[PDB]
Amino acid sequence: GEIKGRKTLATPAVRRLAMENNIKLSEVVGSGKDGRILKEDILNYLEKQTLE
Repeated sequence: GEIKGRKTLATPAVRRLAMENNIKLSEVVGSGKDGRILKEDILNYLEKQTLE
């Protein structure tokens, strides 16, 4: 399940944010279409544990 693509669609404040919690931006839940990756996606991602 390797991913090869460093792309993201969101404000410059949302990007660094994910960094504060040691989390990328492409791995976060979203569509990366036109700002799809919003706070609702980040807050929901940082909380959602994707490891098991």
